[PDB]
Amino acid sequence: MNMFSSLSLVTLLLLTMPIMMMSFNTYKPSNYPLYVKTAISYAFITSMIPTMMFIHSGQELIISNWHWLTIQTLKLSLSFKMDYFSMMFIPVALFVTWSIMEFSMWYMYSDPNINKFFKYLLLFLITMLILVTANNLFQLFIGWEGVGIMSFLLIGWWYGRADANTAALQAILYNRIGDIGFILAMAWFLTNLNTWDLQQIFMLNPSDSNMPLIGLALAATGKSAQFGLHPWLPSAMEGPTPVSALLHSSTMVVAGIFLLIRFYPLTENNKYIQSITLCLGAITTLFTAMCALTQNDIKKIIAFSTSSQLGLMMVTIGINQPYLAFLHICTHAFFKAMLFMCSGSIIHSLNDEQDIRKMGGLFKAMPFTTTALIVGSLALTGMPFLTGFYSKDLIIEAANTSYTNAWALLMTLIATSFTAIYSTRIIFFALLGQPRFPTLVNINENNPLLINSIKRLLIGSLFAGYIISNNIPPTTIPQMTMPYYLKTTALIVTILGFILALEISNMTKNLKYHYPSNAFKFSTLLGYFPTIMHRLAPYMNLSMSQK
Amino acid sequence: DKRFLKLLRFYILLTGIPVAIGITLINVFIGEAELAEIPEGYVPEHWEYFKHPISRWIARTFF
Amino acid sequence: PLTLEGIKDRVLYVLKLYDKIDPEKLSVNSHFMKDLGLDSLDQVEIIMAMEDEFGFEIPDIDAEKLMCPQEIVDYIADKKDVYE
Amino acid sequence: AHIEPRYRQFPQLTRSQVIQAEFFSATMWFWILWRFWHDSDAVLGHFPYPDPSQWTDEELGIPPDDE
Amino acid sequence: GAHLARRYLGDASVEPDPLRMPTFPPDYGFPERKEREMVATQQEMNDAQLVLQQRDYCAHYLIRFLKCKRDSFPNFLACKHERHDWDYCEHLDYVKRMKEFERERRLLQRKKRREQREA
Amino acid sequence: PKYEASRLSSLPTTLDPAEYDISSETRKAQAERLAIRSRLKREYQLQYYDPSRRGVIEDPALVRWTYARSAFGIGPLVFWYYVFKTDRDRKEKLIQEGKLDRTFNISY
Amino acid sequence: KMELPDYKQWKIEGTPLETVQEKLAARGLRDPWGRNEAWRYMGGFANNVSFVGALLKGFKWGFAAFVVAIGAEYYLESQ
Amino acid sequence: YLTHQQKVLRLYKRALRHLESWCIHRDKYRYFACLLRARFDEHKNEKDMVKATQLLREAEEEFWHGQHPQPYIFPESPGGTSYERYECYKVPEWCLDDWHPSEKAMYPDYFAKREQWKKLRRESWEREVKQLQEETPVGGPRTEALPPARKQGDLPPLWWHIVTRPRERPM
Amino acid sequence: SWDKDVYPEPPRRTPAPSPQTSLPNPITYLTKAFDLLVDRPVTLVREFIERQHAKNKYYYYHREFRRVPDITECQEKDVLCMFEAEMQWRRDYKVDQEIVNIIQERLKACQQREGESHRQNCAKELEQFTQVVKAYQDRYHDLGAHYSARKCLAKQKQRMLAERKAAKEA
Amino acid sequence: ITKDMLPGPYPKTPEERAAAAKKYNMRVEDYEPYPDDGTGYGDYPKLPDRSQQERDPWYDWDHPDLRLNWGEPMHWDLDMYIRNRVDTSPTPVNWNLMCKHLFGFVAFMLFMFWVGETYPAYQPVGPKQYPYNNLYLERGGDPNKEPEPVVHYEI
Ligand SMILES: CCCCCCCCCCCCO[C@@H]1O[C@H](CO)[C@@H](O[C@H]2O[C@H](CO)[C@@H](O)[C@H](O)[C@H]2O)[C@H](O)[C@H]1O
Ligand SMILES: CCCCCCCCCCCCO[C@@H]1O[C@H](CO)[C@@H](O[C@H]2O[C@H](CO)[C@@H](O)[C@H](O)[C@H]2O)[C@H](O)[C@H]1O
Ligand SMILES: CCCCCCCCCCCCO[C@@H]1O[C@H](CO)[C@@H](O[C@H]2O[C@H](CO)[C@@H](O)[C@H](O)[C@H]2O)[C@H](O)[C@H]1O
Ligand SMILES: *C(=O)CCCCCCCCCCCCC
Repeated sequence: MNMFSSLSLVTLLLLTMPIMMMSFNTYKPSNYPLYVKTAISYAFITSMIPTMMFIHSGQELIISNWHWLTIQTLKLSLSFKMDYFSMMFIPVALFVTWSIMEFSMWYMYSDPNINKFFKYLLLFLITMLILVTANNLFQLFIGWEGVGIMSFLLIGWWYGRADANTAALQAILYNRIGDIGFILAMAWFLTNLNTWDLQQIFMLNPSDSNMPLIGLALAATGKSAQFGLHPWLPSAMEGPTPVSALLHSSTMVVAGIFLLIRFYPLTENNKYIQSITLCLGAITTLFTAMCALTQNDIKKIIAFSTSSQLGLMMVTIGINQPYLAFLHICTHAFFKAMLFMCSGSIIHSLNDEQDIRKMGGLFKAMPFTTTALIVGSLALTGMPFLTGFYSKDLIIEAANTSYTNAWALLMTLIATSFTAIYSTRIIFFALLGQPRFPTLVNINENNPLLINSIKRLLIGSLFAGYIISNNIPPTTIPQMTMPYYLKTTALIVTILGFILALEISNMTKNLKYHYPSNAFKFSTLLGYFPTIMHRLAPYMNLSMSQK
Repeated sequence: DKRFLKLLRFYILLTGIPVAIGITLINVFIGEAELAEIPEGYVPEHWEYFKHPISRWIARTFF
Repeated sequence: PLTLEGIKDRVLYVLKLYDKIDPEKLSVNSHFMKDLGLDSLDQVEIIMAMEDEFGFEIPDIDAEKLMCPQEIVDYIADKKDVYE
Repeated sequence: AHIEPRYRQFPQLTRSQVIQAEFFSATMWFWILWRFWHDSDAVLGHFPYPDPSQWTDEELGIPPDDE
Repeated sequence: GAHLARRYLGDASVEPDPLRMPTFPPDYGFPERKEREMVATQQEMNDAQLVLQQRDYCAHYLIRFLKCKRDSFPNFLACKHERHDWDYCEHLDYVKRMKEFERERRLLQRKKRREQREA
Repeated sequence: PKYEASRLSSLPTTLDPAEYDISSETRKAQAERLAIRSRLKREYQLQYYDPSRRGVIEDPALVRWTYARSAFGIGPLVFWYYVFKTDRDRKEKLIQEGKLDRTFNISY
Repeated sequence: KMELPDYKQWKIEGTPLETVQEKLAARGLRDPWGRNEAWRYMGGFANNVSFVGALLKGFKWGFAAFVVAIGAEYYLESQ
Repeated sequence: YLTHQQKVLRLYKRALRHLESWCIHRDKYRYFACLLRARFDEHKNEKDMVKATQLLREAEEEFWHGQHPQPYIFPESPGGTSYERYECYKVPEWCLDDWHPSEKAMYPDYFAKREQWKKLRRESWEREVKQLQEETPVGGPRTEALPPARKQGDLPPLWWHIVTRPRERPM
Repeated sequence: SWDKDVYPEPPRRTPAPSPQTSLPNPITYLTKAFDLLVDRPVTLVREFIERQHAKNKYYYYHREFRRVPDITECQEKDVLCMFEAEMQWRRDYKVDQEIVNIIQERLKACQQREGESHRQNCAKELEQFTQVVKAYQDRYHDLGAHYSARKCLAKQKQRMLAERKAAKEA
Repeated sequence: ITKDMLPGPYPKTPEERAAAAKKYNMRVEDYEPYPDDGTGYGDYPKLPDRSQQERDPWYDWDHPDLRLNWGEPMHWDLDMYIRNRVDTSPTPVNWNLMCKHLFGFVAFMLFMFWVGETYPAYQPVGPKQYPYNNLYLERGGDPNKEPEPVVHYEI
């Protein structure tokens, strides 16, 4: 207990030290980025010890070290919940961040504000760990809004570029609309219960939990970019590639799902909320997977891939499998982060070219980036026994055999086929065919920082799902009896997606003119939602404000 | 910009360090008072109802 | 890292792969319409081929005025801050 | 700069990048085949699925119509 | 499955309602039905801190597996047989629920046949 | 298929019939517009390029804009008054008959 | 500082750009920019794997290792 | 504002670029690009200028139907993914005048050359202003074109902010 | 260190290790390193500090407020008596807030401690929390920001009259 | 700046139109005030309702990020039309078709989700069975009140 608690807190304290020593205290500007990378590396090791103790005996702790404020009958203390979800996520987040920081040392090498960039990345991580270890709603709100502000600062990193500022403000706008639901939940729990502490909320276990859970669902919709409040996540591609890797894997986007997982003791008993989260997840996963089918920017395809996966996690919440949704968070972090780093490897070698129509012929020219991209794509598409199969495959079986909305089940299966198609699309246009890029060939991936960072995530995308799934204690009764056509649905629809995608991608080489259907235009322009909404609502609000 | 931050640092640490050292020395060698029952017939001073030596000093000197 | 000679070599290289030009009348001073007898439609394609070669766009207002290989070299050198 | 750029030609490669790329692509396939050899049930099915229409009326306690 | 095509497209009167069933006495057509035996006691499941949804008629196999998983650390592969016994017990449990559905289905069909016969 | 413009989607300049129907009058107007812009450009550049100038080049166009810019109604207030009054009447009535659930409500 | 490869290497013969030239010739047209694209289909870029070939990268060595491993494991079963 | 020729050539380039976005593959683009050129070569010698304008108008309507919803954009072109990426790094040269002398003393050779340019700027200003006065018709300029330097030793009028503009990759 | 009656904890029951493996447990070797590297030096430093505190021992006390007449015994507009009753009522109000806080902390600690069996094993703590919150609500809820002993007494009398009226109705 | 160069009241006679047009650096043909209603525009010109994004990005604007030239009249709603805010650029799909397609998609989905709720998928199994009277005590049931037992049988 004494070693478990001390090491849990030293993991967090260790991460704030590089921020603290920025105030001239043996601060070596020489290699501040290397110093920050080393701190993440040591924080990962110290966080492995409490995790091992939890894997062994299931030991769990609440540390309420500091009493901050008492408002009559409401004590607010700095309290940390070192539980199942914290013990597994923190090591995964630190492992992925360790690779993204080492990748950034090579990717952001020429940036004159390299030090400020690593400070912001480190702050992004600290505010996310405050979020996941928070034991009370107020402490969670600190991390909740902290990650949002760090997204704004990192999305708008290149602040001279007007589109970067617009995308950064867009992220704040959509997330703050979700935060209406967050404060709604806080107000309801304080008034109806008498607490913001997770322990007292679960102990009282209210039955009329429609209002607080709708508020929490609204907060998740904005933060995890579910349908309605989704456009900001693809626009967040304005930021440098390392920001997208951290934003889309182990930070920000999964905080919305994580919030609903933490409140599974309440959603377990609210079938109305399960229906709403199920339907919201199903339309999100289908809609964004459709948008990715026609995108040409390699970062936008992966951004819509994240929204589609976030929709699948939301579906898993709606079928009452919070522990499978958490597992997908952990597995998805490994290969989604790797894919962004592979894309940055391609983008760097083609002098900041991001349009896949100008790539091609890279299969042999970048053998290590190619290997990681194929491994990452296969993990994403649920290739048996890679990291993604150990969550996605179970989620599909659980949904297939659940008492569930049939249309939501169908939309989720189609989105699984679409995952194979837009994955095939990246591989086909990026790696295969003939070079379509300019003539001065600067392709070079022989940088140890690049290889090592990708390599550690490649190993994660192979064995992390197997290792994690074989250590976590069971908290449900998995459904293992079902007909063969329900057991293999995920594999079949994924294979059909590859077969269908290859046929369509091979049709592009034919010497036949190509006209755009209404469906193609719908997919290309993101269902028109950004175009209509980001012109109409700003116009209506701004035009009335002046008068 | 760098000159200001050096000056801000210097003047915070000018008293911040002696205060940091002073607090540690007080905490180590004086320590905190120990709770006790008011002995029968004894009337404590108003500053004797607090525990930390600095808090007692503040109450006695100023309040 | 571009250089003036490096730009000049690549500009001429691309013109030597254009079938409508004889790579014996081609010098840095050849006028696409007065010396090489090319169309204005041909000149548009030459400028597009330079945009592909160097990976950046030459706006239509500036493109119309580039009528010899040396003018192309000067434009690219000026745009990219090449001085030797 | 270890790698000089090339004009209109396939780029120069190092031995390390090619070997490492081959090692991890072969590691991926060994893992997939090794797992399938031991955990094929996770893909195909862990238990037989019964045919409910083959269950007798005696074992479900369905009384005869005329009774 | 096919059973959904029957209820929603065919005749729902002869198809079980998953929320309502069973709608027949547990002893109808069943002379002398033995009760299910629970091996694990309430205190054992309480002390083991099993999740509530796990405290079913297979809990004793789970308790056995959780103990082995704790005693074999760090060997995270050492309790395959115990994990399988729990998995198989749940499989038998599910089949029982599949029989309950089938029994209710045939009984509803039997009720339909009589009503016609009485008509 | 013909393009249909909207407040938030202007007609493309290439599809505008006017841009092809050009007359001496239209060219004359364009020349006058270019002369106005060239005069302002010269006036701005002579100050912008002046080696001895340090400060702001005041733009009267900007000054005219801010001066002009710095120079429903009660319906929303009535609407919200009835939303909150109606809600608070209902809640108050329930509290007085014990119907409202305030079991753990002790913070306000 | 950098020597460009001789510009006479680039020929459309033997590449799909030749196919394009043949199709245009039937219509009486011709492609004057064909040689400018020819480097994309020659010497190093000439052959690229298919999608299936891309997926099965490393399969030969991964499968060879797998056979050894299941041979090594089945042997210990007898022991 | 644009001649008929300039509109035909600007459509030709724009049509080819959008065609490139569709075809993607270079052999496919080369085939269809030559067909597109053959369509522009069909009416190259149209004399009736009423007919030619009608041909251009229809061409632009056909382009609008056939354009790519997401055409390729060069990274540093307007609307590209690198557009204005480096603007935050461009610091105007007048900022160097405010450096502390201890900052200036780290680059003595640079700041010595910078004085020479400032001198060259000061000594040329009067002649640049005079040149523009004596070449500008009464009523002001009709266009924005600037003249060259006509004597030896003169600098082209209003050169400072063109010559000393920030580099495109200032760091 | 604290009163175990005010903040109770049930007896702890940790099971003895029963290792059924041969691989060493890394957590046992990290515990010994922790005790050797982290705990022992920390204990030594504390023992030095406590020796200094022993040399200089001084005491502080918990203030005792004698009881004074309630607002019910104060004559109307008699500020001198009202002042002392009002100040006493405010002290009691603040103490009742901390009583609810104590009972809430008991409840929260029980929830974490009992783990997956908390719904059944924390019934007593939930019941006590439910009763105290009710009593606190009766005393102090709905008084407003300008609360006073007078307004609290008026609320009590309204409740008492209703109860008396309900007793007659039955 | 002087009152003659600042915005004024709505112009009445044509001579005030000519003076207002020259004040705003426009030609008399282009100058057009806002309607002389009660808003309070004065004689400030009404300019095309177009975002700054529609202006040519390659021209050497005095304000490249605003795409404005020094001395050129500013649109009344310029701060709404900056490149960071409302865009009015032509779209490849007509505005009305975009709206119908987008609304049609959302409406169809919401309808199908309603249908999916009314005809939910499920497996052919009976209710899950729990011992000890459906875990009456574990679920927090009152130990002093005796629960009406639930019984489960073998099959
Ligand atoms: C951050 C900088 C702040 C600077 C200001 C704070 C510094 C002042 C520190 C003074 C603290 C002294 O605190 C004082 O310790 C001595 C130790 O015996 C106590 O001493 C007193 O109590 C007991 C018995 O009465 C005996 O020790 C002694 O007979 C008596 O004098 C005092 O009751 C206590 O008040
Ligand atoms: C936030 C910091 C504020 C800065 C304040 C600026 C300095 C103000 C100095 C006020 C000094 C008043 O102090 C004056 O003498 C002593 C303390 O000195 C105090 O008087 C008290 O302290 C003495 C100390 O032996 C004791 O006998 C007894 O507790 C009492 O007489 C009173 O407070 C006041 O009579
Ligand atoms: C998971 C499956 C998802 C399937 C989603 C299917 C529902 C969403 C598509 C609804 C499209 C409805 O479209 C509605 O009718 C036609 C096109 O259909 C549109 O109007 C026009 O469309 C086309 C193109 O101009 C014309 O051929 C048609 O004559 C005309 O009516 C309307 O603007 C729109 O109101
Ligand atoms: C049978 O075993 C149940 C599971 C099969 C899933 C059904 C597929 C989705 C049905 C779509 C119909 C839409 C009506 C809302």
